[PDB]
Amino acid sequence: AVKIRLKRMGAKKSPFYRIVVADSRSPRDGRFIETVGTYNPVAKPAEVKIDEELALKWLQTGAKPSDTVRNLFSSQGIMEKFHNAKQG
Amino acid sequence: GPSWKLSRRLGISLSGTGKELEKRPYAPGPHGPGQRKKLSEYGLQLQEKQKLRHMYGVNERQFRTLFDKAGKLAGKHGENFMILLDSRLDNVVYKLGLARTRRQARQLVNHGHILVDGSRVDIPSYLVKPGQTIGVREKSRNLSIIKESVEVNNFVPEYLTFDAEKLEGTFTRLPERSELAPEINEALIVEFYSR
Amino acid sequence: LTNGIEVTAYIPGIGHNLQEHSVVLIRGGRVKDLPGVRYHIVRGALDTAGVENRAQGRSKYGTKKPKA
RNA sequence: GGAGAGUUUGAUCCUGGCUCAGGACGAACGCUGGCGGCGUGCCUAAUACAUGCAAGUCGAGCGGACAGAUGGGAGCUUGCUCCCUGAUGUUAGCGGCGGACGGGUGAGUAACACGUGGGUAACCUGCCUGUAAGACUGGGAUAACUCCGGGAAACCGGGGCUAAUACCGGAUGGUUGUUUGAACCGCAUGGUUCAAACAUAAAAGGUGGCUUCGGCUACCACUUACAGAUGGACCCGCGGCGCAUUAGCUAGUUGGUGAGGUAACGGCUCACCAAGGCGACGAUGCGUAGCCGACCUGAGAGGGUGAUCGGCCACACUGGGACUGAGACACGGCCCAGACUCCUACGGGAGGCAGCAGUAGGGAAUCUUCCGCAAUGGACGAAAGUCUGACGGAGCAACGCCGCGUGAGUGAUGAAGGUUUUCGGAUCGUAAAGCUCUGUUGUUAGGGAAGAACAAGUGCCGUUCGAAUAGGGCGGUACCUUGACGGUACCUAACCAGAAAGCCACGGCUAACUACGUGCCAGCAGCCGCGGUAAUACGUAGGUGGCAAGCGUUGUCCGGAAUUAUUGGGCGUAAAGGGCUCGCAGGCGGUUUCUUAAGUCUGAUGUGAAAGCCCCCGGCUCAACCGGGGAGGGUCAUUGGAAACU
Repeated sequence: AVKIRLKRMGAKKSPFYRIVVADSRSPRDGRFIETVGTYNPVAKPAEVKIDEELALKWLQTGAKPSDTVRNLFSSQGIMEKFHNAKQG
Repeated sequence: GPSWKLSRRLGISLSGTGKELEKRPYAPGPHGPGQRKKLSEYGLQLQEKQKLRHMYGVNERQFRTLFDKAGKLAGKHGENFMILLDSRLDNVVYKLGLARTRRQARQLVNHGHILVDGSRVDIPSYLVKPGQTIGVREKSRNLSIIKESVEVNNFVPEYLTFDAEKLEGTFTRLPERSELAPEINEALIVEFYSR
Repeated sequence: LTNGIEVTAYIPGIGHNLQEHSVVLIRGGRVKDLPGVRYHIVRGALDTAGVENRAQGRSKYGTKKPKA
């Protein structure tokens, strides 16, 4: 139930996203516990900024993200550092 | 508006000429040659504000907020508001000489297209910082509005670096109020919009 | 009114239009001179047609722009 | 980071009222109105609702139906008709989990509801990880299926057939309880740990591979235990209203004991016994109202509001109960009554829009009965997928903020015309014409983003189990594939001054004035007040001025209002000293010294979420808006300091 996930922000046409550790029972704009950095889809270049260390503490407690959120962690190697900890 | 009928109300050649005061210094109208009276501070601080806002044609919804945008600025608030309405892009076009009136400079921003560090800017009210280049693409490269006003070679202000055919415009540290406004008294518009 | 309260109001225009059992919209306006009435009738209501031949004071008194 | 102005009067100062300039609206109305972003859009009726949709999902839980033709065979018309169970396909019912969240409304509720800080040794937590263990042996049904029966229907009843990860026994289990020991500690209840004994307490298979056909294996699910993660319940100080023309209020009330009951503490329930409890620091009562981060305003102290977005409670036509489920007393579930609607063959039933829209109705007044699951989200499933009125966008109204226009240069002749006139002129004025000009947008034709990251399937390498190089699992990378908005933004070129401005003011407040009409009449008016014949105040015209796609009026709230005055007044006569005393409560304290630390001062720590205000950057053609970082906000709690003053 505890899904680390995106959070919809910004204007009407061009969205913005914040990567958020929360409960799924709260709504799409619902409350949370603690966040990690950002996401930008409307940039044709990069600038997806992640704290890159804080979620690994939450992943050791166990919080399954959706894959659209998860592959950003693969792009910065959070999960592979975490999989090394699971191989540790 | 007429843009000249409003300055004889102010009684000053607001662009700076020898005209619009000769033969008729009385302001408009049939109560013109009937001799005027002496106003109050509220009579003065309107015209003292309007001797600056009719330079640029700024509607007072846009004139109030720039005063408030000078509020967060450091320095003396009177001379700060002098900087923002002479960093106005309408004034930058007119101070590069390619406009005979600042009203002529409005079409030189609106659809007489012009390039600020990139694509285009259709904004007569863009706040201009030092470190920007201004040019015109080949689609309106040399029209007779520019062609005559290139030939009208006016004096270049000393906060500007401008060439005629190269047409580029950059800046210095700031436009200085000693150079900017000879006619407009400052420090009265602030005491207008403090009340 | 539609509250149930019967309050004497005032007719502003240069001559009236109203007769009995009409639609009368009321704005809050103080009449110093008349004793007790503190309510204008909006000339230009759903039933009150505008006053005849008025150019200045167009928004008040419910007259359209005559001809452009 | 703090402007004032008209008005009492013959004249002056005070005093004291109201008036006015300002700032906001979820605002409405009058007149007009070209466009683009971003944002809101039933406050009155929590009044009643036509129609469609808003919550399902698993054939990899399972039986059967249901098609199917891989082939096999049959009868012949060469047109077919079949009989077996192909791949695979469909899922009424069954069973698993969800439906308790997502979403709305603001009615009650002035109290642990909420806000803040706390405490639990007095609690709970399926779905999440991680660890510890495991998953033995049987049993009886039953829906669907049919076969009858009864019903107008709603549907219901009976007789057989059958399944499962359905249900029910037997074993074994570190749960729990009992009994008896120990150890340690707290804050009284006690708590924690260890031993022994007794008592029971489970579980399930499915998917694919490998098989010696015994099975094995990964993966999913299952039973149990530990923690963590996770939300929830209960308790407590401290906060934010109106009235004393509400002063007395409560008997399960308030206490104890035991009992029952609840996940849990308890008069929570009941018996018994006791008579307390609540109160001038305002109980009880009554009117009133969802609260909060915040919004607006003020210079700050404060005041007003609690809409949208975010937190939480409460409610689901009105009222009451209750089941299954980890979790409800369940917004689109059941049962009952009350009103009402609908149907009936009168016997009977079905229904609940304050879900999205829309309509009625109310009212001054608030919008589209669209498209899409592409992104975000949830739901279930091994996944694809399915389902989504969450959400995504499109549509409406100037509702508001911001952004752009409505032509622009030149041009004196001061044209023409208009208005005024002492008839010289004056102004509408470079304003038009003329000349020159670009095309934002308007128009035409083209080009055409990012949002889309992926999943899934393929490829490998690593690691992990594995009887295994089976076969997987994750982890990496590699290929492939996915747009409602929408050919919309956008950009490119071609076209024309061509498409496009108004309302309000004009005595004094207050920037701006004349001419006609008019004669206490018609009419203005926020304030002083204007008109009984020369109205700068009425109405009109010209001409100014105001601001602008808006402007005025209207009702609100704040401000100016120092005009409830803590910061920031009064009391001789202006509004105001009780007629004076004796005094309980409350209020305040001489001097010197020791001491204490409640107040006070101060550090440290924890915390006051995010969005918003504010500091500073960055992004969108700038702005508005959006993003990044930081501060600030607490009569906060713990802890450690300071000792003059209280």
